[PDB]
Amino acid sequence: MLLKDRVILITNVEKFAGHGTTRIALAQGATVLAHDPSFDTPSARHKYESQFPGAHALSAVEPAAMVELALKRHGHIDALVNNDAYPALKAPLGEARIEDFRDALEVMAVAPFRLTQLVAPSMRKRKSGRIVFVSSAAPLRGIANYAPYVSARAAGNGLVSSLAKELGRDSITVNAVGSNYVENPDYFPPALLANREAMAKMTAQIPLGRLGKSDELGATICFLCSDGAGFITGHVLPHAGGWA
Amino acid sequence: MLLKDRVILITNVEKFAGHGTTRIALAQGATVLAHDPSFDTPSARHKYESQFPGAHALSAVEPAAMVELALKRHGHIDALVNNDAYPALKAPLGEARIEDFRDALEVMAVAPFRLTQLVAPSMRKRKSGRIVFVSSAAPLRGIANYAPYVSARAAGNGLVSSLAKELGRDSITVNAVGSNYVENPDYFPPALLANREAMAKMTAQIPLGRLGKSDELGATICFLCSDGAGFITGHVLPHAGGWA
Amino acid sequence: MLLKDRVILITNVEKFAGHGTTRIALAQGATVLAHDPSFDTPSARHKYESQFPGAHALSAVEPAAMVELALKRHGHIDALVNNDAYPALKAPLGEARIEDFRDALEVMAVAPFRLTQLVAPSMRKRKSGRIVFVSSAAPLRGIANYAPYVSARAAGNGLVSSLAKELGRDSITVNAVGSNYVENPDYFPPALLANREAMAKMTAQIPLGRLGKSDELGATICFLCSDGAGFITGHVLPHAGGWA
Amino acid sequence: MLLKDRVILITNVEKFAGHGTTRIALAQGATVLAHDPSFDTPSARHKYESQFPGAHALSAVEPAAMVELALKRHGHIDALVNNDAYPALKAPLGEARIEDFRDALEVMAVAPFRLTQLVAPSMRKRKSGRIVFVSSAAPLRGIANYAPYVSARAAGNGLVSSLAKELGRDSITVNAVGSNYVENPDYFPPALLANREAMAKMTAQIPLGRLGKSDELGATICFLCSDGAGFITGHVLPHAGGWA
Repeated sequence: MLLKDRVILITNVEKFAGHGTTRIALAQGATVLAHDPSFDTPSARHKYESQFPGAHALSAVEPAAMVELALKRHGHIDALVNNDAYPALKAPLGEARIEDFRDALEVMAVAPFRLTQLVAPSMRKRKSGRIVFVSSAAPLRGIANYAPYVSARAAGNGLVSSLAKELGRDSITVNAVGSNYVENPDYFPPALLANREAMAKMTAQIPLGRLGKSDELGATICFLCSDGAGFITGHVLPHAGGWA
Repeated sequence: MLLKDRVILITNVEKFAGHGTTRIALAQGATVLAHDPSFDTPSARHKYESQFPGAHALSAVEPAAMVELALKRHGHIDALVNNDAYPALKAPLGEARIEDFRDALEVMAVAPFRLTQLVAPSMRKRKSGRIVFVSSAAPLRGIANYAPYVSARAAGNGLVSSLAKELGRDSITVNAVGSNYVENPDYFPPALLANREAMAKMTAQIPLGRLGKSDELGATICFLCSDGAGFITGHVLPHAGGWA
Repeated sequence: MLLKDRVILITNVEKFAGHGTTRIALAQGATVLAHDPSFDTPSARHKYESQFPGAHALSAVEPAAMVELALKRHGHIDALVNNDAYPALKAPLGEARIEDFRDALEVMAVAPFRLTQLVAPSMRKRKSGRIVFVSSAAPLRGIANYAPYVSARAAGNGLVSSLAKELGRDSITVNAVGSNYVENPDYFPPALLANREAMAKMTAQIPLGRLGKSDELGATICFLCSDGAGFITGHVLPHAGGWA
Repeated sequence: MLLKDRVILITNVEKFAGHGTTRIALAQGATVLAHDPSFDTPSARHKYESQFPGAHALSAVEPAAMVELALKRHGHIDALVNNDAYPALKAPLGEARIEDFRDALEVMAVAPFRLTQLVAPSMRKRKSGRIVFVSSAAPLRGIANYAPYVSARAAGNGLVSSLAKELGRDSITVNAVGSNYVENPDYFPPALLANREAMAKMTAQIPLGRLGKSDELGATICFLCSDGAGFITGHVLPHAGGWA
């Protein structure tokens, strides 16, 4: 049980890496606490909890209230998984909307920074913790016509080494996983997986020649939450089949 | 004359790398057009122009009007130097203000993206151009207690490879210079240079053992504007004495 | 059991990351096969096997014979851990010996390439495998007066993305772990750990403020050997407490 | 004249970036001294000198003698351009010859290190200098079936930040230019340029959609030799049309 007795809070669990991460963390023995904007609704909480028995859906959805509630459940949080996702909008220079660029930055850089400000103080008092940004490999290569999206992922990735330095003396590590080409609801959803021509083009440009599994991304994030990853910090770990 | 007959537009010329860049571009034969928020004022225009004879201070200060005016002067712009600077505020997690994080992103990522959207179309029609972001090396190492600043510089740097891809078929290059420890009014001003103890600590952590000259940063930016740098694109060039 | 039923071959097991890796791999359920130049001697084999019950010390020490023997034991190898270490000799330009530079390259780049050439064909036929170079973070920052050492580690790291591409279609991943400041017999041995002044200087320059454990390096390597790391390839994972 | 009164020594001038660099350095006012293995022959010296009037072909071909002679010509060397090239042999794991891997490392890492050991002491005494490795972008992406070549270029690149640190206090900078897809006799020769199908495949994978000019590589190297690049050190500058 690699995460035996670790309390992991995963944000926006209905998006991006939430399910993979919940699934693996539970299989590795974690206590999982999950936030989602939908979790003010009992039926959404019930559906998550019935799919992932042992995971707890938090009924507070706003940041400060959600953290206070997460902390009340067991008294502490061992790892924060900041699972943040805004749509990658096709946005050539000539059509890109500045308001969408600001919204991408809000979701992918300002919001996870806020959550870190809320959770970090409890970790410091413990002298232990893990903060994992679930992010994108895209800034490592760049993507024509998606520069606002890539730039906002870069802003996210660009918190990591500074926060690592700032929290490292309290033994808390800070890392990101730079995902790409992983089956997920935000970027590689089922409709895309069923487009044979899209898939042929995509997999021809990945060294492993396939898309990644949400369980692979989950296992990566889980590994960075574990005790065994305690000497890794400040890092953005590419998880894109060799594409970066 | 490495920039003989090149029209270079430098933004926010009273900040950061503006003066170094003006000075070297003129010495290398360029026609320099300069924007600054102060340039709605005749005396500010007159002071710039008297310090840098041959440089033209543009009297429009808002982006769209400033670009239209810059373009009217000679009919074209060969290089855009996006010279963007917001204060690096000491901002530990516990004190950082979210509104300052948003403002940093506005100044250092959204504003230069906007300016690029305004200038790029004229270059495309020419099939030639240069876009240089004047940015920071800080994201290459990270800085404790300045993560909002570093993250916003990372967002800036994170436009570069995506825009390079998007504009490369029209032969326009897109690069950034990742400055640090360069004498300049924003980050390394005279007051700091006169603090002997600050300077001893700073230069002990730079491999070249000294701060950089605004003429060195200017010469770097000028080089990326030149014809000889036409096969360099998508790159963030560290200019920090070996610190990154 | 994250490595349940995986056959892991670890080279030069008496050096560098061998013991940490053996220890964690066994705790995670692996079958461990170990090479060492000392293992032509029965007593050395007996000492390893008594310290790590369930690990098998191979009695062939030369590459081709050692691989043929490793493969005979169970019929296959799921992961190769190329655990390679040559001394980091203090070698300023003026004193560096060219023959030592060649020897460093032999040990840290040519030898692991050879071992990969020997093991890879068996993996290809299976369409599964893992190759992990145990390497150094030093090339990510550079070190004055040790450039031959750093350069040879860079050569090692510089196999990874090319081999990843070459073997990725057969689903085999290729990665490196860029260690530094990890308690180990080659670079951070007990004598160094007992030098209070050395330790104070070292830990002042690591963000986590401490040296890493051989179990942390072992757990990292084990993670890259696991099924859960199947979408990570071509990567050099820094494992140096934030130092890179 | 950006390199007015600078003495530049370019090695192996008949290969790779030699001609581009000679041509631009002379146009920018440099005094060029050139080494080549062919320059023990008067007619080869005469042919270089007649093609590049003002450049001096050195008649000593072995390292120590060649340096002593270069230094005698004017008393000093302001910049060393280590222009090193060994063939990129197609070498899948199953066919790669270990002796060719060693030879690649000899030519691309050990030889330029040797030349640096020979030239550096004269610079230190002056407190000024420039060392530029002419290298490859290939390690920044990796190339299937060429891993020995890529690895040896990585070893080369892997000298740069360590030597930069070691020589930076004497104000000497050390950088590399990571070329790829530049017309040159070693890697992109005329025969390749005339293969329409090869060229279509190559340029489809470069963001600028074309090969680079030997004058562009030369201008890059010249820029790093100049006074204006005095705050750049420890860097590997990609020069590959956006490919890295």
